[PDB]
Amino acid sequence: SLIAAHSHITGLGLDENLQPRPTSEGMVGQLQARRAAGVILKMVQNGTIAGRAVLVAGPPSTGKTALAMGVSQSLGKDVPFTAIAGSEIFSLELSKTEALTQAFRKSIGIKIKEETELIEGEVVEIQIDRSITGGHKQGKLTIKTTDMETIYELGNKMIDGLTKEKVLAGDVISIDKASGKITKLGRSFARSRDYDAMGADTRFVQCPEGELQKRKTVVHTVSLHEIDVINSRTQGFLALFTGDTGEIRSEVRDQINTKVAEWKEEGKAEIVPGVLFIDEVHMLDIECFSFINRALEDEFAPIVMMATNRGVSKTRGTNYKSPHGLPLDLLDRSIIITTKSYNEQEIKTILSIRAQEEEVELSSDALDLLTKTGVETSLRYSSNLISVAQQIAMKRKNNTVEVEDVKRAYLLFLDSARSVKYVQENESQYIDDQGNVQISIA
Amino acid sequence: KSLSLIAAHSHITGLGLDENLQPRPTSEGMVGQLQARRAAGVILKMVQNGTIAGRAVLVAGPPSTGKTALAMGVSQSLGKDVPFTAIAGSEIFSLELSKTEALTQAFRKSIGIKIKEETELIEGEVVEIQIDRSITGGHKQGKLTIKTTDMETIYELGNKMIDGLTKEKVLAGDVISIDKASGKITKLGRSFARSRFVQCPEGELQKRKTVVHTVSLHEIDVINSRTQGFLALFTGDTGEIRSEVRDQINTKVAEWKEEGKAEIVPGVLFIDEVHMLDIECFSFINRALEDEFAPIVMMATNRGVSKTRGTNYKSPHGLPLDLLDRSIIITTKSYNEQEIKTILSIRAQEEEVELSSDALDLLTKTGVETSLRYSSNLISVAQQIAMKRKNNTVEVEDVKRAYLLFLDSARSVKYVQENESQYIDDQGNVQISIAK
Amino acid sequence: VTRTAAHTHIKGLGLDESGVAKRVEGGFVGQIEAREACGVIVDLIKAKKMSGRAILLAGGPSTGKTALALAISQELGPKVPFCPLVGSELYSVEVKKTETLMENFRRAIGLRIKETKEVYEGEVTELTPEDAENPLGGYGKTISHVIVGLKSAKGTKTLRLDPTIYESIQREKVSIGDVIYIEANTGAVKRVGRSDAYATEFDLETEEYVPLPKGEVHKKKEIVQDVTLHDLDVANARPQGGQDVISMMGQLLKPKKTEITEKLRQEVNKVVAKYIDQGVAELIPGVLFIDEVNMLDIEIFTYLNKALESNIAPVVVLASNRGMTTVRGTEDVISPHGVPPDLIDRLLIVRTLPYDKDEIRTIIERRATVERLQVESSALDLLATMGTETSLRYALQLLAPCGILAQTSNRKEIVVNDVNEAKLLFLDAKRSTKILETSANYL
Amino acid sequence: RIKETKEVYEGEVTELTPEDAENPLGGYGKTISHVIVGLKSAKGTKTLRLDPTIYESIQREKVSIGDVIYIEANTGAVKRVGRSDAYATEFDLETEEYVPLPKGEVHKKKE
Amino acid sequence: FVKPRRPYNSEGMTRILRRYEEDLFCTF
Amino acid sequence: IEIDVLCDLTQRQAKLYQVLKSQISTNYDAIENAATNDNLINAVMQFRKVCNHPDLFERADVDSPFSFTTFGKTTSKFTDLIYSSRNPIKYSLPRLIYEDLILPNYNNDVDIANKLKNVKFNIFNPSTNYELCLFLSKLTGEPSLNEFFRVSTTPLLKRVIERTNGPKNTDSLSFKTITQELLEVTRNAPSEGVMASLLNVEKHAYEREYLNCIQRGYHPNVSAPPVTIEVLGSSHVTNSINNELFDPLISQALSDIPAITQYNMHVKKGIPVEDFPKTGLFPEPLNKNFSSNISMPSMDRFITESAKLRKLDELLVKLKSEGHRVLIYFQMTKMMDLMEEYLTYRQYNHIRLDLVHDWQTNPEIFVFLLSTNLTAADTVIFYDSDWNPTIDSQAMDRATRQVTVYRLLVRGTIEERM
Ligand SMILES: Nc1ncnc2c1ncn2[C@@H]1O[C@H](COP(=O)(O)OP(=O)(O)O)[C@@H](O)[C@H]1O
Ligand SMILES: Nc1ncnc2c1ncn2[C@@H]1O[C@H](COP(=O)(O)OP(=O)(O)O)[C@@H](O)[C@H]1O
Ligand SMILES: Nc1ncnc2c1ncn2[C@@H]1O[C@H](COP(=O)(O)OP(=O)(O)O)[C@@H](O)[C@H]1O
Repeated sequence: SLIAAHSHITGLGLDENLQPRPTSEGMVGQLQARRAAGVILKMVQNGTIAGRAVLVAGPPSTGKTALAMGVSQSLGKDVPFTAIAGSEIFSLELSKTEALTQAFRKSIGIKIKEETELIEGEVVEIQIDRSITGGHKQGKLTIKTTDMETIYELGNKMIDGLTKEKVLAGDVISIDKASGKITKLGRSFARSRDYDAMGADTRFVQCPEGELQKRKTVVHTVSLHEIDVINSRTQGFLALFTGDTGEIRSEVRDQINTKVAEWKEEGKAEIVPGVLFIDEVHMLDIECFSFINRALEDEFAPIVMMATNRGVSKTRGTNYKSPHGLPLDLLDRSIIITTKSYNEQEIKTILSIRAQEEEVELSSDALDLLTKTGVETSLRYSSNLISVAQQIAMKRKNNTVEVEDVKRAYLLFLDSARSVKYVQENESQYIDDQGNVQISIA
Repeated sequence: KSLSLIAAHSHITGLGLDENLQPRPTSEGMVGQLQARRAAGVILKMVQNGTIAGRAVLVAGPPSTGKTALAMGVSQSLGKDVPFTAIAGSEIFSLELSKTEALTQAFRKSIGIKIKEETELIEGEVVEIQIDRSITGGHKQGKLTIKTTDMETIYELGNKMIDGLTKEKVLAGDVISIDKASGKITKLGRSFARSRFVQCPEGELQKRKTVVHTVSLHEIDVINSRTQGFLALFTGDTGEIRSEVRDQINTKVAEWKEEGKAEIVPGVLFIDEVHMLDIECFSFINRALEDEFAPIVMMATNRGVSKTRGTNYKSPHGLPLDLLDRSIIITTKSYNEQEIKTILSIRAQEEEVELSSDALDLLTKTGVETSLRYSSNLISVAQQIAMKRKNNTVEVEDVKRAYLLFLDSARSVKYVQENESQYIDDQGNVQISIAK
Repeated sequence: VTRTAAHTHIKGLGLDESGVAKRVEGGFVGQIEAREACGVIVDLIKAKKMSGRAILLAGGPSTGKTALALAISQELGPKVPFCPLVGSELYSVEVKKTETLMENFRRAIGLRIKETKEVYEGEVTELTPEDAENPLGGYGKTISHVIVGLKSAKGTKTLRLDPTIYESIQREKVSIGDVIYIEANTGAVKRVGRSDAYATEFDLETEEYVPLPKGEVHKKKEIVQDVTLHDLDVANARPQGGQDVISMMGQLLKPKKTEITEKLRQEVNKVVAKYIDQGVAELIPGVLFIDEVNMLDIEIFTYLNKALESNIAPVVVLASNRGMTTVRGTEDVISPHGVPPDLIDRLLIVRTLPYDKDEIRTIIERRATVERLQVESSALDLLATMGTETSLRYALQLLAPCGILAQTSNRKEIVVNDVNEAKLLFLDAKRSTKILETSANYL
Repeated sequence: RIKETKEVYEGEVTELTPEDAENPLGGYGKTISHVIVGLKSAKGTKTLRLDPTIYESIQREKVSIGDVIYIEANTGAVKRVGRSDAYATEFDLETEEYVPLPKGEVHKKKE
Repeated sequence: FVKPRRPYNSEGMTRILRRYEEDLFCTF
Repeated sequence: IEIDVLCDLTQRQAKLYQVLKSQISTNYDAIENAATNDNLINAVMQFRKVCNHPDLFERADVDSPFSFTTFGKTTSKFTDLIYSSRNPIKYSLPRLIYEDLILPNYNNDVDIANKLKNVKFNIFNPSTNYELCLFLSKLTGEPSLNEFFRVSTTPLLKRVIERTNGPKNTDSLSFKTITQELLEVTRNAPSEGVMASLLNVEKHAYEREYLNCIQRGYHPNVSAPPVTIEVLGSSHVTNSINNELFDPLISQALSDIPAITQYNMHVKKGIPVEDFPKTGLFPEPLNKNFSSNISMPSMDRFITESAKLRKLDELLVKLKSEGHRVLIYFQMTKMMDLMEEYLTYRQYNHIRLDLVHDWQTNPEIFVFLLSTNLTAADTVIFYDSDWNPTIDSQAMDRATRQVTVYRLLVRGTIEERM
C-alpha cells in the first residue's frame, strides 16, 4: 500500500510481564507510557469493566497518536476501535449529545452465532414461473451431486440471485442458506450446442461428491449503532452508508439494550467492548464534557482514551482556564498517562526506522546531520526531509543519500523558526493583522 | 373526564365577587387582594361584554403574590365556550416558525366563531336484523326492527345501509346511532340484558338536535391555506401561513356576521413572564392590538427596572415605554399572617391533610419567615412523616422533622457560603480532597 | 463473569419499616439524612396524588447524588417510569428545547391498559380472488373480493375480504400452506411461517416451521399493555398503523420531531380519562431526573415554572454541584446552585455532605468485593490515605490496574507494591497540574 | 485507472424471428426455443443464435426490423440506438431519430 | 411416514425451462 | 449422594422479582423469616410462583403494539371481514365552513379564481407563452411542448407514479453525467466484473454480515390511524375523505395484481401490458422478520425464561444418553401442566400421575411426574425443593441401582436462604 505517518508501528513492544523492550514493534523509548498502555490493553482484553476514562497528556511530537495506534494494532481484529477528532461532533443535522451517543455505541461489538447450511452440486433443471408483469416469481431447482439428487423450491430472492450471474443447467453452484448467496464455481457438463451470444470461458471444474447439504457454524461481529440504525426506520441499512440517521429516539435504544441482554441470556450473542479514541479533546464544548461525565456510567460503555497537547488554557463554552483544557469534573474520573520528551539517540532510532519504512538508504553522516537537525528543530521536519533528499539523490542518478542531498533539501525547504525569522524582518511585504501591506517595490 | 392529580392552583374556582363587583374576604378559593380582584372583575365584565377589542392589561407585583392565581380566577370565571390561551414567554422562540408568526397564531387562537346547526339522527335499540343475500351477493335485501321505550318500528333497508350494518357488526340488543346523510353508524353500547352497558333511549326515534360549534380563527386559517391539511392542527407543522388567506378569512367572517350565520366570541390571551420576549416581539404586539379581531391580552411580570432583551438599556417592568403606554396596570401586594394561614388551611383542605392548630401556627410562622410556597410544600411532605408513625393528624413533630430534612433558600445559601471550597464557583475551581 | 460500571453495588436506600436509615445497608455508607429524605420522597411518589413536586439534590462533587437517584429508581421498581436525563440533551437541532422538555415530561408518565383483541388465525387452505367487471375504469380496484379459507385445531372458517385487507395480506407475502395471524383492530397481518403438516427439508429460504394453531379461528384475547403518554402523542402526530394511504406512506418517510400542539395532548388526555373511567386503564405517575441542571439556560427554567403547574406533571428531581454561580443566558444574575430564584422557591432542597476516612475505606471495600478483587489490609489503608489526599474516585479506579499488575506477577492478592506501581504509572489531577505549571512548552 | 474489455454486437436488424420448439407445451402460446436475429453493418453481416430470454428484452426496448441495436456479450440486454439513415424518408412526419449505420464488423472486442 | 410435499400452483404464469440440451420459454 | 444445582435469575425473572419486592413496600425481612418458618402466605406464594416459572405470575402472549382504534367489534356459508379501523379522536367541523370555503357555489368564486391562477395566468401555457416553451424544449429535450404545463399542474406522488422513461432527442442541452454512466452499465451486470463489483459495496456488505437472518429488536408501543374528521349531515365530506384516504392509484401502486387476474385481463379481455395499472412500488423489507410489528411466542424463549427449566433441559440430555428413568417432583399442578406440555413439545416418553406396574414393567417411559412403590427409578429430581425432612424422607422412601438426588436452586432468592 502507501506509506503513512504510523506505518511502522505494529503493536506495543511488550513482554509477557508487561515490560517494554527498548526497541520492538516499531516503538523506541517511552517506557512508562507503554507499560501503562499495556495495562489499559489488558483491561480491554478482560472485558470486565466499563466506562473508564484515560487521558494521554504531553508536549507535541512525543508519541501520543503513536501510542494510540500501538494499542489499536495490539488490540487485534474483531474488536472495535473508533477514532474521532474533536471537531467531528459539531453537525448541522445531529446534536452534540446524539453524535457522542453514536460514537459511544460504535465501540461496542455484538458477536452473533449463526447456524447455516451449505449446498454445492451440479444444476440439472431450473424451472421459473413468473407473472405477466414479472413481479411474483416462484419455481423449482433440481440439483445433483455424485450420490444424491434433490428437487428444491425457490422464492423471489433465489430467482433474483439466479438470473444475476446466469447459470445454465450444468454449472456448479454453491448456496449459502443464511446469507442468501449464489456463487458459481464453474462448469462441468460441456454442452455441445452453445448459442453463443456471450464470450463466456467458464472454468472446467469437477462435479462434487458426497453430501449435498452440510451444516456450518459462522460468527460475525456487528455494532450496537448498526442494530439501532437498522431498527430505527424502514430503510436504515441505507442510512448506515448515507449517514441519514437523524436523532434516533430513546425508546429504540432501550428496546435494543433489552434485546441484546436477552440474546446474551440464550447464548446466541456476546458483547465485545472496545476503545473509543478522541484525539484533540480540548476542542469540545462544556456540554459535551457534562454529557461524557454521565455517559461513562452506563452498562454499555467502552474505554474512552483522550489525547491532549495543551496546558492551562481556556475551556470552550466558558470564560475560565482549566488544566489540559478540561473541567475538573472530567479530570476527577480519569487516570492520566504522562508522556515525556526525547533524547538524541531516540531521535536517531526514529529517523532510522522511518528511513527503513520508506525504503530509502541513508549514509552515516547523513544520519548524524539529520539527527542534529531533528534535535535543533522538530523531529517531524527531519522525517519529512528524507523523501525530498531521496528524490534529489535520484536526480543525480545514484541510489544513496549523501550530505549534499540533505543540505540541498534543507536549503530549499524551510522550517518554522526560519519562517518566523524571515517574516519578522520583512513585515511590510506581508499583510499584517490590521490589513496594511506595501506591494510596490519602490 | 379531565384527569388530574392535584395542582398548585386547584383550589381556585373563580373570583369571589358579589353582584356589585365587590370582593368577599374569602370566596371561591381566593383570599385577600381586594383591589386586584376588583380590577380583574372589571376586566372580566369587559371580556363578557365583547364590544371592545385589543386592550392590554399588565399584572405586576412581587413574586409569590397571587398573579397566576388571578389569571386562573379569570379563566375559571369565563367558563367553557370562550377561548383562553395561556403561553409563556419562551414558547415562541421556535426553529420552524418566526417570532411574529408564532405571536400571530397565539393571537388568533383566542378569537372564536359560534355556529349553530341542526342535524337529524336516529338512536335506539336493535330488536331484529334480517338480511337476505343472493348466490353472487350482487343484490341484498333487508329489514331492521328498532325501538325506543315509547315506540317500535320496522325499516326496509337499501344496499349501502346493509353494507354499513355488516361492517361495524350489529347484533340484536345493541344501542346504535345512525346519521342518514353521512352514513355514519356508532354503537353506543349494549342495553340492560346481561343474559359497555347503557340505557335504552326514550322519546321520538327521529330527532333534530342543534349542536353549537365554536371554531377558532387559527383553525379556519389552517384549513383555508391549501399548503397543509387539518392535521397540522395536531402535528404542529403549519409553517408560516401567508397573510392573504388571513384577509380572506377576515372578510368571510365579517360577511357571516353581517348575514347572521355566525357570531364572534372574543377571548383572552395570557402571557406569563412577558419580560422574556424580545424588542421585536414588543414592537409587533404594539400594532397587533389595533385590529378588530384582537383579544384582550393579560401579561404578568415580576421584574423591576431590568434589561429589555435584544437591547442594551434598562426599562421598568422589563418592557419598553411604548408598550407600557398602551397598558393599564394591576398591582399585587404582599400578604399578612392571617391571609397566609387562610391560604395554608385551604391548601391543606385540598390535599386531604388534617392539621393540628399548633402545626398550623408553626407553618404560618415559617411561611412569614421564609416563603409561602415552602410552607405549602412542607404541608404535604409532613403527611407522609405522620403516616410513617401510623397516625392521621399531622402534629408539630412532623412539621419539625420536615423542616429539618428539607431546606429553604436562606439555609442552603448559608451552607454554600460557609463551605464554598467544596462547590464549583464561577472560575471552575473546586477542592474535592479532604486533607491538605 | 458480570460487568460493572461505577454503580450496581447500590440496590436501594436501605431504610427500615419506620424510615430510619441504617448505616451500612443497600450498598450505601452514610448520607443518612439524605437517604431518609429520599425515602419520604419515594413514599410521596407512591401515594399517587400530587403533581409537579420538585426537589433538588445539592452537594459537592463525588458525594452521592446520582447514587441517590438510582436508589430512588430501584426503590420505586420497574413498573414506575423513570426518565434519566443530562441537561445537555435538551438542545436539539430538529425541534426547540421547550418541546424536548415537554416530551420528557409526558414520557415520565405511565399507563397500564387491558386491551381486548379480535384475532383470526389459521393455516391458509384456499386463496381465490374474484374479478371486477371493468378493471380499467379509473375508479375502483382490479379485484372485488378475495375468499380465504383458514383451518385450525377443531375448526375451519371461510372468510370473504375487502381489497384493503387483502393488500396487507399480500404485502405479508402469504401462500397456500402458510400459517397467518390477522388483527381485526388495525388490519395488520403477521405471517408466522410454514406449516409442519407438509415436508420441511425442501426449502432454500431459512424459514421456520410452526404447528397448527390451537383453538377456534375467531378469538377474543386480553393483553396487558404498558405505554407512556408520549407514545400516544407520537403515534397520533405521525400516524402509522392504518391501512389507508397516509398511514401507509408514513412508515416510509424519514421520522422527524415536530412541535406537538396542546390540542392533541388535551384530546389524548380525554381518551385516557375515558379509558380510566370504564375500569380499563390505570395511571402510574413517575419520576424525571435531570442531572447537571446548571447546563440549562434561563428559557428552559422559565418554561419549567409553567410546566410544573400543570395538573398532570410528574415529580422532577434535579441535581447540581454549583456554589453561587451565574445562570446561563444571563450576565448579572447570581443565584445558588446555578438555579434562578423563581424556581428555587418551588423546590425542596436536600443537602448532601462529604465523607470521612472510615467511610472512604469501607466504600473502597464494597467496590473491591463487587469487582471481585481481594485486597490486603495495609493496601486498603494506603488506598484510603490516597482517597483522602487526592480524591475518592481516583482511589476507586486504581483498583483494576492494581488487579492487572497483581495478575501479571502470578498472584491473586493485591499488595502495597502494586498500589505503589499503579501510583507511579497513573497520575491524578493535582500531579498533572503541577507538571503543567512547571513545564517548558504547554505540556 | 480502470481498464476493461467489452465484447459487443451491433448493427442494423435484418430479421427478428422467435423460433418455435419441436414439441410445444400445453396451456401456453409461443413456446420459443431460440431467437434468430440477423445483424448488418458496414462491410459485414452475421446471423446470431440467442437465448429465448432475450425476446422479452426485445419487446421491452421496442425493437423492430430496421433499427440499429447494441448487444453486449454476457448480459444480453439489448438497447435501441435508433433507426437507420437508409429509412429516413419513409414518412413525411415522424420522430424516431435516424442515426447512421455503424462502421466496422458486427463483432468487435475493444479495450 | 413421509409427509406430502407442499402443493404447487402456477396458474396464468409464464414458464422458463432450462435443461441440459435445450432451453424453453413459454409465454402468453 | 446429594447434588445441588445453582442457576442465576433471568432478566424477566429479576423484573417480576423487583416488582414483587417493590409492591409490598420494603418488608422483605419478615417475608423471608415467615417464609422460612413454613396473610403473608398469599404474599410469598407469588414469590415462589415467580421463582418457578414466570408464566405463572403472567403468561407470555403475542407481542404487538397497542391499537389506538375504535373499530367494528363483536359483542359475543362465509363471513365478511371489512376494514373498519378509526381513530378515537374526532375533529368536528361545521357545514358552513365547507360549503362557503371549499365547495363552489353561486355566491363564491373558488373555481373562477382557480382557473385564473392555474390556466390563464400560467406561464407554461403554449397559447400565450410559446417562446418560453420552445426555449425550454431546446434546453431539456422534451419532444412535446405541453410537457411543462402538465408537470407544473400535477401533484408530486402522481408524477412519481406515472413517470415513463420516454426517449429524448440528442440535439439538446441535457447530458449524461459520469455517475449516471457508471450507474447504467451495472444495471443487469453479473458478478466478477470490475465495474460491477466497484459499484456494489452495499449488497456485498449485506451478504457478508448475514443480514437476512437477523432478528428485530424494536417495535413501536402505540399504533394509531389518522384523526377522523366528521361533518354532520354531508355525504360529500364522506366521499372526499374516502377518496383521499383510499386513493385507487396510490393504493394500487403500493400493492400488486394477482397473477390469475393478470392472465384474465391480458388474454381473456385483451388488455395490453402497457395499459395495466402500475403496481409493485412498495419498498422491500430488510428480512422476513422486519415486515410486521407482531411477534409470536416461540418455544425457545419458553425454555430460557426459566433458569430451572433451562438447567433441567441441559441435565436431561445426559440422563437420556445414559438411559435412566427419572422422577420429577412438584408442589402444584399448574407447573405439572406446564411440564406436561413442554415434554409433549420435546416428545419424550412420559406418564402423569394402575400406573405403578406400568412404570415398572415398561422401560421406555423416561420422565414420571409426581406431586408431593417405584423401585425402578434411578434418579429422583426435586424441582420445587423444600427441606422438610418429613416429605423428603418419604419421597426417597418410595424411590438396587445407584440412587442420585438432584435439587434445582436459584441464586439470590428465597430458596437460596432456604
Ligand atoms: N516512541 C515512538 N515510536 C515510534 N514512532 C514515534 C514515537 N514517538 C514519536 N513517533 C513518531 O513521531 C510522530 C509524532 O507522534 P504524535 O503521536 O503526533 O506525538 P504527540 O502525542 O506529541 O502528538 C509520529 O509520526 C510518530 O510516527
Ligand atoms: N389570594 C390568594 N388566594 C388563594 N391562593 C393564593 C392567593 N395568592 C397566592 N395563592 C397561592 O400561592 C401559590 C403561589 O402563588 P403564585 O400565584 O404562583 O405567585 P405569583 O403571583 O408570583 O404567580 C399559588 O399556588 C396560589 O394558588
Ligand atoms: N454513600 C455512598 N456509598 C457507596 N458508594 C458511594 C456513595 N457515594 C458515592 N459513592 C460512589 O462514588 C462514586 C461517585 O458518586 P456519584 O453520586 O456518581 O457522584 P456525585 O456525588 O457527584 O453525584 C460513584 O461511583 C458511587 O458508586
